[PDB]
Amino acid sequence: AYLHYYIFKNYGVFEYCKSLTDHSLFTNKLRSTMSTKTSNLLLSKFKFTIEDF
Amino acid sequence: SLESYETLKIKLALSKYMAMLSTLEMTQPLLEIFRNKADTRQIAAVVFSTLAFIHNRFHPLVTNFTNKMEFVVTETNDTSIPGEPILFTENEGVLLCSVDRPSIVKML
Amino acid sequence: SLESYETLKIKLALSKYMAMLSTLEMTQPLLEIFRNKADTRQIAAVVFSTLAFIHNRFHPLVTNFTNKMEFVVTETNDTSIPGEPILFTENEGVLLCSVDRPSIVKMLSREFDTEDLSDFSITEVEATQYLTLLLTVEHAYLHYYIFKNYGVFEYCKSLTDHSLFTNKLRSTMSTKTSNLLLSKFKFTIEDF
Amino acid sequence: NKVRTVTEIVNSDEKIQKTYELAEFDLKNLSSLESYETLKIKLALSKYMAMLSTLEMTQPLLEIFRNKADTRQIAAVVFSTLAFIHNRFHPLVTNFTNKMEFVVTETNDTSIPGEPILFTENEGVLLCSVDRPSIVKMLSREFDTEALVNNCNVRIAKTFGDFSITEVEATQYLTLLLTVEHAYLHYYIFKNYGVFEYCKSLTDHSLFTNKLRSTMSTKTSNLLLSKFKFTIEDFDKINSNSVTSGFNIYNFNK
Amino acid sequence: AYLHYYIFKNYGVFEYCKSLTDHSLFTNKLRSTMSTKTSNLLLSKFKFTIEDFDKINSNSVTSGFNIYNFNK
Amino acid sequence: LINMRRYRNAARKLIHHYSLNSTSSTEYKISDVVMTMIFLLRSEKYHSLFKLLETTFDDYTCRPQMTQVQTDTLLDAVRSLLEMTIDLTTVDIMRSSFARCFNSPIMRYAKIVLLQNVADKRTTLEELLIERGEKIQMLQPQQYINIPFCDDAEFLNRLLKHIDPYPLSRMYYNAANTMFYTTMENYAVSNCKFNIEDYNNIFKVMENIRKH
Amino acid sequence: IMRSSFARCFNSPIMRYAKIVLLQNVALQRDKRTTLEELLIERGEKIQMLQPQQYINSGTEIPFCDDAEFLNRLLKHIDPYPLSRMYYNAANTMFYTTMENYAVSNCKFNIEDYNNIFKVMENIRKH
Amino acid sequence: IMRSSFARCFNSPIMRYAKIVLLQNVADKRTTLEELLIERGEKIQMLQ
Repeated sequence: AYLHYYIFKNYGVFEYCKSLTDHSLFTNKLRSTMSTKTSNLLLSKFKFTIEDF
Repeated sequence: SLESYETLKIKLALSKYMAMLSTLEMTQPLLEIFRNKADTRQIAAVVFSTLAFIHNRFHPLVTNFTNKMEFVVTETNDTSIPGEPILFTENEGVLLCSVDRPSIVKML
Repeated sequence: SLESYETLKIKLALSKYMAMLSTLEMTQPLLEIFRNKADTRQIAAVVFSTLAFIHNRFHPLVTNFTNKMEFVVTETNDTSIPGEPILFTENEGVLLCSVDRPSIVKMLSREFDTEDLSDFSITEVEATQYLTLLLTVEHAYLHYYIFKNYGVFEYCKSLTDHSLFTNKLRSTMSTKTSNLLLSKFKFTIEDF
Repeated sequence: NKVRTVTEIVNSDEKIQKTYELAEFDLKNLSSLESYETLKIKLALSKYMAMLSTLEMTQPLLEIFRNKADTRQIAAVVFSTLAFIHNRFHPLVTNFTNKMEFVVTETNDTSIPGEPILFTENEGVLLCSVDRPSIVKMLSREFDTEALVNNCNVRIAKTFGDFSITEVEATQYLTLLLTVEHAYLHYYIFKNYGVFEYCKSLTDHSLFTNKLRSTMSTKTSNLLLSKFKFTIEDFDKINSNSVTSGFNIYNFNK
Repeated sequence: AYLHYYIFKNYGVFEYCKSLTDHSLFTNKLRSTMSTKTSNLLLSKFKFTIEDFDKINSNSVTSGFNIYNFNK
Repeated sequence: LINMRRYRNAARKLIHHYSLNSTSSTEYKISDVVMTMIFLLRSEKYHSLFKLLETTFDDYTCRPQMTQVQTDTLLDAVRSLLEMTIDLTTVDIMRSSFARCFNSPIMRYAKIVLLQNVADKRTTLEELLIERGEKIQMLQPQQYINIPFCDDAEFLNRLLKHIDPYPLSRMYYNAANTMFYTTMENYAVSNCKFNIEDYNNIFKVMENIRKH
Repeated sequence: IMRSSFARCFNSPIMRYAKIVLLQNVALQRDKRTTLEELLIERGEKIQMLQPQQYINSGTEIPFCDDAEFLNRLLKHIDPYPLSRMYYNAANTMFYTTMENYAVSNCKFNIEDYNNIFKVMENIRKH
Repeated sequence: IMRSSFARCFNSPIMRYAKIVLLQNVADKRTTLEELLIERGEKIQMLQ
C-alpha cells in the first residue's frame, strides 16, 4: 500500500491509478538513485513468482 | 557471514515493527483486532502506524507524520479491491485509507 | 590538507542545514512537500527556516528572527519571476515572501548526473536537492540583504542587474559573506 | 547552437562542463507563443475548409444540412469530416474505413439527446446515424459575434506610427468539426474495444481518459477541444443536487 | 512633455506609449542616466500630494503583495 | 407613453436568450423583464404571446387553448420579433423560462439554472439509448459508401488570411455553448435527466488528455 | 425613497441559463519579446492581486541543532559524495530552470547578468 | 461643471468635516485612457 502511495506522491494520482492496474511502475518508476531507500523495505528482501504448470 | 548479517537486518526490522506495535497500546493480538468489526478505531490505528513506520524506514530523515486519517473499513465484497487489501491516497491534503477487513482476516 | 579543511567546512555546513530541517518537524522529504500544493504551511515553514538559518550564518551574533511572514505560493506562470524562485522583502516591517512552487519542483525533480544496523542512509539526490534549495534561498537572502542595507531601490535594481552582488558586497564583510555556501563555487556561461 | 556551462569549486582547479542545446529552449518558447497555437488551430480549420472545397462542398454548412431532399451531400460531409479527424489522429491513412453506411434522422422520436452522430453494427457493415435537425439547430443558432473574450499598447504604438467566409461560417465549421471529433472519439473506442465498451462510454464519457491516453496521448497531435479549458457557469451550485460524502481511491479523472 | 519626449527618443515609440498610460516608468528610465548627470527637475522643488488621497483612492484598494515596489 | 423601440429591443434580447436561440450572454436585469412584458402587452399582434407568458404567473394555470391558425399566427409573430427554425418547442422553452423567471424571487445575484419542465415518460439515458437504437435500426439506410487532403500552400495562406482577424476564442466559445445548448434542449425535450457530471467530465477528459 | 428602492430593484439581475466559460489553458505570451524589467513589473502587478497567507512561527529563536552524534553521522554519510559533482548538479539545475522560465515567458536572457550572479567567488578569493 | 458640483453639494448630507471629491458626471461613451489615445492620435494625424 505504501509503494502505491509513494508512487502517488512522486508522480501524480494518474501514475497512482495506472500503477493500481499495471505494477511495472514498481520497477520503472523506482529509479536506482533511491535503490538504497527502497532496499529499506522488507518487501525487497524476497521474490515471489507465479509459473504455470 | 554476510547472509547472517542480512538475516540480522531483516529480523531486527521485524522486531522493531513488533516493538512499535507493542508501544501502540494494543488490547488484542492483530488477528483478534481484525475480527473485531465493532472497534474500527484500533484497526485504523494499527494500519496507520504501520504506514508511519514504513514511511520512517523509507525516509530516515522523517521523524513525524500527519495526525489525521480518513478511513473506511470495508466489510462487503462489492466495495473491496482484490489484491489491494489496504490502499492509501490523499485528497485536499487529507490522508485517505481503505481497509478490507475480511481479506486481511482471511490472510492472517 | 587545506582543501580537506574547506571540504569539511562546506559539508559540515550542509549537515547543520540537514539537522535544522530535521528538527523543523517534517512529514515528508523536501521534494514531496513541494509537490503538495494542498499544504502551503509546510512549504512556507521550510523556506522561512532556511532563510533564518542563512541569516544566522551570515550574522553569527543574531540568534532569533521574526516570528511572522506573509507568503504567497506561486502556482501559475503569469505570477512567477524567472530566475528568482524565492524572493524576500518587507513592507511596514512585515516580512514578505514569494515562492514559485512549480519552478522549485522542476529544480528538485531533475535527473542529476551520478558519474551499522539502524538502516539510516542519505542518497545523493537528497543531499543535492538540499544543497540546491539552500542555494536558492541563499540567492533570495542576498537580494533581501541588499534590500535592508541599501534601500528597496537597490533591491529592485539588483533584481535586474546582479553586479550589485560584487559592488555592494564590500570587502569589510567578506568574512561574513564567505559564510555562505553560494560563495564556495563559481558558475559561468560561455557561448559555443 | 549550443551553450556551455562551467562549474569551479574552491578546493582545486577542476572544472566540470556541460553542454546545452538551445533548440529545446527555442521549442519551448515557440510552444509558449499565443500566436503559434492560434496559427496551429486556424491552420487545422483552414485545412478542413480546403478539404471541403476540393469536394465541391463550398455551400455553407447550414445550407447543406437544411436540404432535406439531398442526403448524399450530408453523408459526404460527415464522412469527410470523420476521415479528416482520423488522418489528424493517424497521419498515415488517407482513406477512412473503406465501407460504411449512413442513415439520416429527421425525428425526435428516434433521436439521441446529446450524441447527434452515432455508430452501430448491423452485423454486416458499419452504420452511422446523423441527427439532421439537431445539427441544423446547432448551426442555425445565433452567435455572439460582437462581445470580447478576455494588446492595447502595441495598437497605440501602431496608431502613433477570395471566398467570402464570414465569422458565422467559420464558427459553423468549427462547431461541426468539434461535434464530429466527439463522434470520432466514441467511434475509436468502439472500433478498438468492442460494442460493449462503446455503449459503456455512451453513458459515461469518463472512460475516454483511460482508453485514449494509453495510445493517443503519446502518438497523435492535440485534440481540438483541448485548445481551451471549458467549464459550466456555477457548476458547483447546480451540481449541489448530487453530492456524495465521498472517498475517492481511484480518482482516475481529476 | 519633455520627460515623455525623452523616453520617446531614447527608448522607442512603444515605450513612449507605455509611459503615456503609466507614468511610473519615469523613475526607471530617468534615474539610470539623469539622476547622476543633469540638474534637479523643477517639479522636484516641492513635494506635491492630493488632498485626502487615501479616501478617494479607497475605491481601488488591493490586498497587495509588492515584491517589485520600484516606486515608493 | 413608452418608447416602443427600446422596449422592443429589450424584449428581443431577453426572448433570444430565453428561447435558447442565441449564445449572447448579457446580464439581464428585472428592468428587461418589465420592458418585454410591457411591450408584449402594448403591441396588438403580440397579445397572444403576452397572455401566454402572463398565464405563467400561477403554476396551476396552464397554456391557453389555441386553434391551429392561432398557433401559426403566434409562430409568425415570434419569427418577426426575432427576425430570423422556430416551432412549437421554442414556444415551450420560452414558456418554461418565463415561468421560472417570474416565480423566482427578487435577488441580488443572477440565478444560474438549466432547462427543465418542457414537453409524461420520465426516462434516463440508457432506456432512450435502447429504444432509439432499435428505432434507428428500423430506419433504412439512405446512402452507401464504398480522399483528397490537399496542402496547396497558397490556398491555405489565403484561407488563413481570411480567418486571421477572427478571435479564435470567440469561435470556440460560440461552438461550445451551441453544442451545450443543443444537448440540453434535446435532453429536456426528450424528458431525460441531463447529467451535467458527464458533460463536465467531457471537458475534464479533454484537459487530462492534453497534459499527457 | 420609494424611487431609490425601485431603482435598486430594477437593477437586480434575473435568472439566466448556464453558459460554457472558457479559461486560458496556458499563460501564452505574446509575439513581442520582453525584458526582465517589464516582466518583473507585470508579474509584480499580478502578484499584488493575490491573497497572502500569514505564517506564525512557534518562537523567534533561529532553528539549529547541536547534536554532535547526528552531525558527524550525516557528515560520514555524505562523506563519499564529491562536492564538485554536488555543486555542479545544483548549479546546472538552477540554470536550466532559469532558462526554461525565460524561454516560456518569452523574456530575453542576459548571459552577463547570470555570470555576474556568481562572481562572489573571486570577490572572496581576492579580498 | 457648476450644475454637477451644486447637485453633488446639495444631495450631500450635513456633516462635520468637509468632503473631498473629484469632478464627475459631466458631458454616453464611457471610455478609458488608451482608447482615447488611439482615437485622438488618429484624429491628430489627420490634422495638417
